[PDB]
Amino acid sequence: ATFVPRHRRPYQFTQLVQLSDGSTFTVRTTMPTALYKSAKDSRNHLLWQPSDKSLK
Amino acid sequence: MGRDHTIHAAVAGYVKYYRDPQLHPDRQYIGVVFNRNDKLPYPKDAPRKRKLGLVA
Amino acid sequence: IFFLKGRIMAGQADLTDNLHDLVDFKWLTQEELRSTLAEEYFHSVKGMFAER
Amino acid sequence: SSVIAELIKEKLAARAEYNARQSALRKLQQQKM
Amino acid sequence: DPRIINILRHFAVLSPKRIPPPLRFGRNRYLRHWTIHRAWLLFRRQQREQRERILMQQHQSMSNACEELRNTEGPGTRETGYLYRVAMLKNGVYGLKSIPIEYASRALVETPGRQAWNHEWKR
Amino acid sequence: SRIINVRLISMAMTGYFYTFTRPRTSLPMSMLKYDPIVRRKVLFLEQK
Amino acid sequence: FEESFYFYQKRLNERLTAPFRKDFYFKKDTAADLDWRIKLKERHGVPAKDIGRYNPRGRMAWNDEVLVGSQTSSRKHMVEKLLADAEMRVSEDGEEIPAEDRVPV
Amino acid sequence: GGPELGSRRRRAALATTGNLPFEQLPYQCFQDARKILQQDRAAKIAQIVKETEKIKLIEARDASEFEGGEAAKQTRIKSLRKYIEELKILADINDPEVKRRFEDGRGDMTKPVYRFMAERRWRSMDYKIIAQRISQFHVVPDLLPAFDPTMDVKLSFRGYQVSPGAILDSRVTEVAPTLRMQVFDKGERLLTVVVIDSDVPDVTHDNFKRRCHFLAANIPWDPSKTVLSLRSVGDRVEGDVGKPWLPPFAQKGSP
Amino acid sequence: IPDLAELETRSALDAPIPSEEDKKEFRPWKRAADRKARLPSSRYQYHPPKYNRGPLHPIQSPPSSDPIARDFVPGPFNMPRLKETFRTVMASDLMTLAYIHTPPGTPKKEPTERLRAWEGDSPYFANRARRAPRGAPELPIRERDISFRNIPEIKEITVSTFVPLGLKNPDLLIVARAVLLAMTGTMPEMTRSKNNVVQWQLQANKPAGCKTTIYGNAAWEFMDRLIHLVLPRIKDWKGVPASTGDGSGNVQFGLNPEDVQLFPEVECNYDMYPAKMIPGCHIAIKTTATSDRQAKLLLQSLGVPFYSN
Amino acid sequence: FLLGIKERKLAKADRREEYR
RNA sequence: UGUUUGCAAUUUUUUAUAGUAUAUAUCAAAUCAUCUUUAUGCUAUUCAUGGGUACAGUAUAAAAAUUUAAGAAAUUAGGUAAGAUUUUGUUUAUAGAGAAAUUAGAUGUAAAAAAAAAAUCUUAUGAGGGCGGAUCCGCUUCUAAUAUUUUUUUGUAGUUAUUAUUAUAAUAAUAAUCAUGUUUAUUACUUAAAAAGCUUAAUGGCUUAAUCUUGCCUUACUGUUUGAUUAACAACAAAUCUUA
Ligand SMILES: NC(=O)c1ccc[n+]([C@@H]2O[C@H](COP(=O)([O-])OP(=O)(O)OC[C@H]3O[C@@H](n4cnc5c(N)ncnc54)[C@H](O)[C@@H]3O)[C@@H](O)[C@H]2O)c1
Ligand SMILES: [K+]
Ligand SMILES: [K+]
Ligand SMILES: [Mg+2]
Ligand SMILES: [Mg+2]
Ligand SMILES: [Mg+2]
Repeated sequence: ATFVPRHRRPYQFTQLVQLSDGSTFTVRTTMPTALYKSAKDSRNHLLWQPSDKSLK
Repeated sequence: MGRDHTIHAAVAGYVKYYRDPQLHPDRQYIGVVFNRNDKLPYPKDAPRKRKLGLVA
Repeated sequence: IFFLKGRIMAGQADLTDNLHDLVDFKWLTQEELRSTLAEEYFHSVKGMFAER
Repeated sequence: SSVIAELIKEKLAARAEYNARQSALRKLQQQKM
Repeated sequence: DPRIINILRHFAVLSPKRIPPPLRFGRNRYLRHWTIHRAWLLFRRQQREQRERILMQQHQSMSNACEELRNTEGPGTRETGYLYRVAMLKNGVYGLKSIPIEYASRALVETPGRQAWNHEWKR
Repeated sequence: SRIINVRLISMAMTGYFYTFTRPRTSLPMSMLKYDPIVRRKVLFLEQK
Repeated sequence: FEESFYFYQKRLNERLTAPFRKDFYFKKDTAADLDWRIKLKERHGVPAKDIGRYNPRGRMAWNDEVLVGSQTSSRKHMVEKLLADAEMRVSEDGEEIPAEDRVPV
Repeated sequence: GGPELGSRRRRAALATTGNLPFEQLPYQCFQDARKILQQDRAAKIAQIVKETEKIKLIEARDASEFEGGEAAKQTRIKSLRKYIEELKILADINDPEVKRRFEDGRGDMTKPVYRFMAERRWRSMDYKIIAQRISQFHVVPDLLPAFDPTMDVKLSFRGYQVSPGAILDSRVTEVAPTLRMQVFDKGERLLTVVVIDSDVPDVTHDNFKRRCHFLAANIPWDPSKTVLSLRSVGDRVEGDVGKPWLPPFAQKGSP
Repeated sequence: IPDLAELETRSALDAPIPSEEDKKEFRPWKRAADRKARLPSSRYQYHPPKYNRGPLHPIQSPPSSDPIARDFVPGPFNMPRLKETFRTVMASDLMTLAYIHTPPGTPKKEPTERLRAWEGDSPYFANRARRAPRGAPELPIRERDISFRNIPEIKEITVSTFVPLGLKNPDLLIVARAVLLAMTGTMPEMTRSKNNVVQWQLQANKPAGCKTTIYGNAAWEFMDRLIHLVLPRIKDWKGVPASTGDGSGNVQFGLNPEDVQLFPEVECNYDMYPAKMIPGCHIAIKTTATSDRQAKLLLQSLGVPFYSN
Repeated sequence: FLLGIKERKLAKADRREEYR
């Protein structure tokens, strides 16, 4: 008699992630925060934007 | 087959050493046929050969 | 004619001082593209199209 | 709950009837034992 | 210790006995969920068949051009199929700098940024 | 010395018993066995 | 259909996922806790902000399916509620900021 | 509010709620999911008319035209005919009421859809146990070289349904049994019922012989008939009784 | 048409959309209140069995799809932006970048038998056991070309944390279990040590870590947080080593403890974990690719910078 | 149990009415 | 009023009715601890501790809860049922991490569908075949089934798209195609040898279970008894397997 395990998942919310460029997308996360304002990200890192001179 | 893997006849008959590629590709079996002229393994589609073994 | 496919990360097209006799340029969608280009010229380049 | 009361009564009666039958037969088994 | 108890209280809630029980739907609700389930799976089929159809058409276009390109000759005094043999080379395709990081890193976003496109980019 | 031989006495008070071995550092034995005197499965318990 | 389906599944997630422990994210008697509690009271106890008003437990948990036209399941309503939550409602001293002196995001 | 309307919940829920079809319930997701399937069934029915008119063209086409002759023309119509059957089942397999009608036993078995679900129900469990009874009880190869059942057969003695391979009493099995057979294939066919006892002991030759306990033939059966009483095989229903029902018996001592 | 006649005439999928008037009188909240009673329960009271005894048991378990089933997981809640981005635009490119044209009538390739047999004139060769894998002891999987039918994609991600010191301080494993809970959104499964080393004080068969595996959309969303929010914030980060790869299409790397707290889910409650109890994790990205170069190419298509190890 | 609280809560309301 | 609140949906049984054996309803049990106050409080507002007011599908003030991880630990070894089927080593890669710590990997194929002709045996409790002595035995023709042939072939579509011709359709070729199904797909076959595991050395065996995991159990039962170990140990006895 193989047991049927039941999934143990925590509460999840729908969060808006506003990157440093102002663009906003929706995500599914567990944190309670509503809007995550990201000041630093791939859009403001030189390694991901080598041609950008403002960050250089 | 007994506890120590000893093979015993279950019926009166004649011992027959054979191989059954339909049952297991790489096993060798020992059987007992009621008619000495029979040959094992019996075709899977042939009716079972059995003896009454009772007295009225 | 063999048409390659290119991706533009940034910038805008400039026809100034162009070697080839080019006059105007415009960025069109897949729907507006068929209206501007010829039928035969469009029928050959429509297989490269994508969903959006 | 006008017509449902009528149906619930049929439900209660059936349950009450069996509850009476179960007690009317459990008493019989306690006599044979 | 007090902080650890806060952690344990989180796991104690996820215990199999504490989590909610399996759903219990009636017939009408169950049938309604069946339609929602049935439609969603069919909707994926349409997206799948549509996504796979475009992928097939693009491959056919490449094969047509490539097969045709293989038969052509030139330019000038070049043996037939030279261009076909050169196009099939994969120099640097699997290297570190194969695909530019900038192009790949940029992704789709629900809403645009402050500056949707930068036309001032200079070589 | 590590293992002892215990006697599982029937609880039907028929005087039949079963003898099994078990370690000393364990709990007493208790089983549901067949009493041949009454010819029924009854509860057998360790003697002591 | 995609919008209605997501909202449908998001509400089903309420009935099968563990409850949200505010103690795991906000320390008691702080600006964040008090601010979360006030807005939590405006949502009628629902820790989520895009599923409307629904209680997974109780005698009225079975009514989890919205009627046709429900603006709640629209994306514009989700963004509106989620942005109406990112604004701080309690100053660093624990006093509720007046509704007129609240800075919109 | 009588028993002819269903169960107590229905009779109760049918007097406190509003009169409205189930398909017309004003629910967002349910009405948004019924609109996707709506235009799909219209697309499947639009495909049955494109494949139907495509057979006429192939039907009214000289076999000489086809590079393969008349043999390549019947294999192309065979794949088309089969492709239509799948489209007829895919046009109602998502209907919410068709599932309700079949589960309530009020589904018409003369339509391919209901016979497709009725066969998917039998195979889920009932086929599995009877497929096991055939092997474990050595019905094959004893009686038949190989046998894969294709229709359901449930026999009941005096109302009580007996499970497959169950030792019954000599008094219970004294009257002809009633067969609850459901056929999942189209058309009406004649079915022959043969009850054979394969363990009759023959002490003279020290072996077992087979004795037929019942034989009937020419029994018309359609996918809409369910019950067949082996008592009235020639009185009520059409059929030819070769041998009437013989009470099963087993002498003492024999297995 | 006779074919159309065989269809169900009482079609519910062809019914008209509900009206507005009937929509206004449909109030599930008013119906229950007015009744002031409990509706009789239905006789259908089948519930999924807690244990599956087997396929022929009288009581069977329903498929996991069924909502009543105890394995049911709510369906998708949103479309991961990275899964959408890759399929819509990136997919067409990878197919174009890596493509080898097959002639129209090329004969299909017959895969050779990797377990060779002995063929020859020696009477001994007949019954000789099949030869061992030539080269490595285990056979490596053969690479599949990137075609319109085979586009490498991300399938699942396994985050594994090893905490040797936990054995002595049991509070290191409790905090480790919580970090992977908020980071991934699943219930980690504790792991046990397998080797005994006296120098490192490692004891075998004792809980010394936990792990998680996220599949489907949850995996894509995890990559989004990693590539665009966590990895860019690491100080003096060079990239994923160019040597990563098991030779079958799976990429693996390790994060330091100070970069695990950069996760958006961990930093918000960074004060709820005791000091210096945040562990490091090993992230193994499993993809549909069939080779190391195809996998690295896929990650490069998602914006993953690689550095020469 | 639940109905018990109903009777006790209702009973408490009658005592409160007299007070008011 | 157990079982989800919008309606004959699992199996068997009980009872009742119509009915002449069926049909529906009903009852009980199994499968499952889903949480149930119809508001009595809260909220806002208003009016003098208090009295109202709110009219609810974009549901509502009209109930978001009313009186310290064992699925993190234990190496538990027998009966039975089900499920799983290379677990060892090696190798590849992987923050701390090193010769030595954890984790993830490491074969390939198939899934619309065949029909038909003869031949070679072998089998058959098939034709109760025929002929000698229904079933036994020796001869035997015919049919059937399995196996085999490289044999004799025929067909290899449909669907989606591309290309070509033809007047959106038709025809031909080319590519893809297990998929009405929660892609973490699934199901079947295949994946050398050694090794791991199976109370303990070695040998053999098991992977299609004798291993592992889980559920319920304690036949690790009582009396007598069968045939064997080419008549256990080249006697006897104590032993080993086995049947009723
Ligand atoms: N799963 C099937 O039934 C099926 C059938 C035939 C072929 N395939 C093949 O399997 C591979 C993957 O199957 P797929 O095409 O169904 O992938 P898929 O993207 O449709 O499904 C994968 C996961 O993403 C989710 N998902 C799909 N669409 C979504 C959306 N619009 N919004 C949010 N979440 C969404 C699904 O629930 C699923 O968990 C493909 O190569 C396909 O050709 C799958
Ligand atoms: K056991
Ligand atoms: K092996
Ligand atoms: Mg064992
Ligand atoms: Mg290993
Ligand atoms: Mg001797």
